[PDB]
Amino acid sequence: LRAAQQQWGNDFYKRDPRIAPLRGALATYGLTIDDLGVASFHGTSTKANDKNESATINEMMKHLGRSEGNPVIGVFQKFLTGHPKGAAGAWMMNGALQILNSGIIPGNRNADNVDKILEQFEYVLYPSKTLKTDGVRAVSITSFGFGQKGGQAIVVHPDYLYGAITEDRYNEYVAKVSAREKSAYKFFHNGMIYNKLFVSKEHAPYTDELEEDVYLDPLARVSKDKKSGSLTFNSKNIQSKD
Amino acid sequence: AKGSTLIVVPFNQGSKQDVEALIEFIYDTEKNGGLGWDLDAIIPFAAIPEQGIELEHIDSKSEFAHRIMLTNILRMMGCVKKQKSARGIETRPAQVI
Amino acid sequence: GVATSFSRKKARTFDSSWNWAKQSLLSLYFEIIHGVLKNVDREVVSEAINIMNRSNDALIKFMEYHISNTDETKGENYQLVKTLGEQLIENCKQVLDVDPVYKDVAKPTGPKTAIDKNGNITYSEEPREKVRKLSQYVQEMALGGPITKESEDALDKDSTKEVASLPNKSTISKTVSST
Amino acid sequence: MGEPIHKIATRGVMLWKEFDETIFNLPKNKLVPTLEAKRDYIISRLNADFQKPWFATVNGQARDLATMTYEEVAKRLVELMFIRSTNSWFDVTWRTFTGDFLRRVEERFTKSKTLSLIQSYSLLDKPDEAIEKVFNAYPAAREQFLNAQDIDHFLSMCQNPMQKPVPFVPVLDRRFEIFFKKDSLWQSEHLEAVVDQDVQRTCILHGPVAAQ
Amino acid sequence: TRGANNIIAEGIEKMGVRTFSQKEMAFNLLGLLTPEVVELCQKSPVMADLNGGLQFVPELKEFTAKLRKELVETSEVRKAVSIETALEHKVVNGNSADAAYAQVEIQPRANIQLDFPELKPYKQVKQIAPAELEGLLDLERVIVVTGFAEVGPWGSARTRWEMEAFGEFSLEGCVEMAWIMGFISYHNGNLKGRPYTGWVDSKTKEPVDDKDVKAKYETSILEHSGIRLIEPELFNGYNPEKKEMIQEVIVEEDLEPFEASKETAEQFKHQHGDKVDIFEIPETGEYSVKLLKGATLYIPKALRFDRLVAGQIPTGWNAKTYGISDDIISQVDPITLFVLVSVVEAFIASGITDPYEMYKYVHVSEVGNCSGSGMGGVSALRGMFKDRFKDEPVQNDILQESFINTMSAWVNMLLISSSGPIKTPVGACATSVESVDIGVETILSGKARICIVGGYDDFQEEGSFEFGNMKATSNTLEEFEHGRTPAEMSRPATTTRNGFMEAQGAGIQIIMQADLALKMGVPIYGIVAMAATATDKIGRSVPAPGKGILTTAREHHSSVKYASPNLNMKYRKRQL
Repeated sequence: LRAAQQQWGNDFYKRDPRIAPLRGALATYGLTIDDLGVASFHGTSTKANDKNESATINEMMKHLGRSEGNPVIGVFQKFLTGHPKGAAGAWMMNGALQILNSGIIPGNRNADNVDKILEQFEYVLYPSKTLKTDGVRAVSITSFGFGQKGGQAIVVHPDYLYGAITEDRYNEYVAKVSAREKSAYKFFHNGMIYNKLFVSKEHAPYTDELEEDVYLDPLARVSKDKKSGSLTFNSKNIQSKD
Repeated sequence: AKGSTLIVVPFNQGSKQDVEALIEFIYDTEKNGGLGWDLDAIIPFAAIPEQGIELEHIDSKSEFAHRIMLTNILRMMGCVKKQKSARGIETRPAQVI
Repeated sequence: GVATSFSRKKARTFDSSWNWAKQSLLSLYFEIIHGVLKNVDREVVSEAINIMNRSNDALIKFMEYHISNTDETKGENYQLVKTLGEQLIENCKQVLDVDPVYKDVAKPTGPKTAIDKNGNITYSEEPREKVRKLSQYVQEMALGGPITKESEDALDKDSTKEVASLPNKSTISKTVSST
Repeated sequence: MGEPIHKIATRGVMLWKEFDETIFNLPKNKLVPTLEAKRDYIISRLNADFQKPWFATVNGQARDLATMTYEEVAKRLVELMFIRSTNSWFDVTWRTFTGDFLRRVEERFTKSKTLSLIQSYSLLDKPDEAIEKVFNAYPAAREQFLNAQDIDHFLSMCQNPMQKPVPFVPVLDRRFEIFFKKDSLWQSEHLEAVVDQDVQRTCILHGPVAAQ
Repeated sequence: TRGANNIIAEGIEKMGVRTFSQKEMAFNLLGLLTPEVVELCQKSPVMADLNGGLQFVPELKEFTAKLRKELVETSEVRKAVSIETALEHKVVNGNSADAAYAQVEIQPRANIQLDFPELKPYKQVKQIAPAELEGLLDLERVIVVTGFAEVGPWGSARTRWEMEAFGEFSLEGCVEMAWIMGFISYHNGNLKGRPYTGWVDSKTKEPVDDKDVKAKYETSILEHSGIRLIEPELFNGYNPEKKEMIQEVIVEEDLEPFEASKETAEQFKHQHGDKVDIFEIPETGEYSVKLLKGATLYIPKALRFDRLVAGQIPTGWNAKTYGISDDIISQVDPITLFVLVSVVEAFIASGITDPYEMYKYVHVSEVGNCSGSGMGGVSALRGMFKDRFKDEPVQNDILQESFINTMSAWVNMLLISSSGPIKTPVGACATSVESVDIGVETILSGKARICIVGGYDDFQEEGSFEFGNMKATSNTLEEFEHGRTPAEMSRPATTTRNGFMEAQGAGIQIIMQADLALKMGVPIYGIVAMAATATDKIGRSVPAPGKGILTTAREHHSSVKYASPNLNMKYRKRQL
């Protein structure tokens, strides 16, 4: 069943030269190239990078037949943070997720005057103030490191996932999340005021006697130990028929 | 609007050297590091406020304010006339509001 | 006070109107959908004037795509943005090669000082009763007063109708200098 | 203070006796580890047998203050401190406790400076209407558990010495004995203000020999 | 013209004069730049009266003085009469008649939310995807982001996002920054006789209300966050104005001998040969060390370096505030502490307070760490290359702390305790996007069901200097010449951009299969639909960015007259 759903649902385009990896990725969730609304640009504030990255996104959108008059909205988060190197795209990914879940698109408040060269790139818009949109369906994150490292990730609004499950499964999930959220806020505020968000684990969930028995059983799972209230491997739930 | 440009510069109208440098900047060519412009209008609305200064109280601030609001307005006109004359411009007068 | 401030290097140039036109439209588009700007607001006509003064072919395609892909059944605000946007696209095509125009449509205000029972002095700019337009302001200026004696629009009702009228050059039958 | 007392052997006193043998006679460094171990048993006994129940109980189910919503907490204060029979607050200080808590709900869930919806604690003399009013203005406080700061505030209010001791045990810590034992005599004379009006929860002092 | 004497404008108008708003007066003056007035001015000088008939009010100064007097006098009277009638009433009806009129203000307290994604009702959410999507996707091959966090110049992801989207902190954002930076601390106990529960100034231990945090700290917070002048106390006393090098000189005149232990003596002897003389002092058993003529010697000298600004983690940030013990802090590179904090805050954003909970659903071999770094623990590198050389005290195990894979190792050894994959990319500025490509492929391969992904980097002296020599970073002395303040020195896509602005910190996402996320009931912040890397082409410039990533949009268009039935989701559902 899963392989059928992989052949038709997930990987219907891995061996189809007529579909771009970028087009297929969106088409999976019934989104088109026009639904990629925001592009977190690497945008390091160097002469070479900012034209290269504009040119690249522009040529991608032109080849995939993105509709004239539908530019991607550039996001250049490094006007605020600067360029932390390793961490650059992780910050961009964090902001891409914040954009999908709010519909807010932050502006480059340091975009005094957009370079005239960039005008040629019709499929890119460079806002200087924050837009509250009606919704962003997808975000592209691009990076360009030293040593010819290029990267791109697409992140899709999570509400396209829940179309793929039944109402019963959804409602069970929504219940579990509401509970989990409540416990998380509890944990968070308690940890904040008592400076104990970070709690180093003194021991592994298994004793050194069980270490090999747990590594070797793929269905070994921790249970809430009755005495300590801490999650551990019990020797009963290791290589157990149940 | 389209075709519009705005250039913001730091500028003490109280200084003779800033008045001469600014008009030289506007009129120098882009190669020499200027705008290679030719003014159609000058609107010299720079002022400093003077409250509570009667005749007996006229001192340093007032003499300075007077330099911004008259003397350097004449120097700024003077400089625009010198730059226009230098480039032989007789048919594009700069309106002074 | 005579210490120099000016240097060539500190000069900041602003010329990227081609970009700002598209963000001005998009901000308008969303302020109407989120019901921040209504069809009765003069701020809608002011933004139309500013989008038309930056009209090029890139901006027209932009506006076409955004408006044509608006789903008007998603609420009143979507029908409004679609109606206005369609108008604004027609205005933007008629003025593609016209010169951009300084044209203020801000409501002319007049002073109002109020002293309450407790004696707090409050100043406010209230609307003038006779002057609700700059054309009327010029008439009022042309007539003068007794002291100087010596010996149809859709503003504040339907901003979409006032937008439609923006590119139309109103011919003057008789000049205000005759009055 | 460790002084012998003769009481009628009710369920509440038999609990008290049991806890005197098992919990209150332990040294201070073994009190906290024993309260964690027996936490579930202690809570089930308090809620069944004793006069001061475990505050953090919602519809019979044992919680902690940290796993109660602000709505749950206000309704449980009214359930324990306000007498339906006489339609009044058994003590004014208990009303002032419940008002101080609803003002803290407003503080936590308001976005800007506002006027309190509980202007005077006289308004709490119909407590259900006052709770609806606060939790309708701040409906988030129906679904959010207590902030950790508001737990500490609530426990701080329970120790206030210018109020009648609260008629419940809000936490298991070093001060459990003081929470369990303080203000234990009045309940026999005021059964209306006890969980089921159940005499068997209460302490009644009485002599073995004069009982004949 | 009205912007002081606005209050008499209505009084002046009552005489049949006109006062103007600035907009009216600008309109009047712009009328003097119209073609007709311009061609008029070119004939003879033009004198425009825009005075509004005010020249016909006789003796105007006295007239305006009268108007101001009869307004101030009227106000002042009415104030004084209101104050005396209020005091009379209060005296005659007492303070108990004025007690039932007073009202209680509720001042807001900071209620920091974790900003989980809002879940719509199933009917609304079933209207955005196509109806055929149900049962079409294999949720074991759909990667979702379930939690994220960062440590950076604006603190957490919560504060960074307030500053990025809104340009200013809410009460929750301001308190969070004040807690991070260590301006405020919680307190629960006796505080000067009275018992107190709440925030206190961390230094004075004076109570602070949440409402008062912005007025008291927001200036200090904004001054010590984000892109700002390098703070030497945050970088082991590194001052880019005074950058310490050592120049090698040959001694000409024999140095004054100096005392040294015996071991340090034969060390000096071993290096210099005949050019040094060591002689035991019989008394104490120390040695007189005399450098002779021609002996090599190193004299310190300072260089003024021109990069003075960086994106630094807010001044105050301390791993102790989050709970990291002193023993861990002394052991590890500062970068590791950014990773440890980001990983717990990412787990909290996923609603996973105990990471061991993951082992109720997955095997210990199914939790990966795919996070990486460009340069790794560059403070350990300074320690082993420079501080060892200068014979300064350095921990024996400094080498292990330098390795890029050591941050992931400490995460496993302090929080996760997994035996799952570990795949530490090094990708310079693309390390985080390569980490997501590795994490996605690890999960889709079946080798893991949850991966920690992300990147981290530190800012130190040597990297700053070397980025400056590559001319990659903005010259701060040039930017000051252009009147740019630090805050405005990172200006992407701008006409005047002239190099990047170095920063430091970490960022972590937890990704997992959608089928496990639904089972565990963890939030889902987005679907990772695609993640791809690309090199560029033949060339001799390693810094040169290239168009390789264009390949993600590769697509054959020779024969496209008819739509491919694959792209149609009805067809694919019919086949399933």
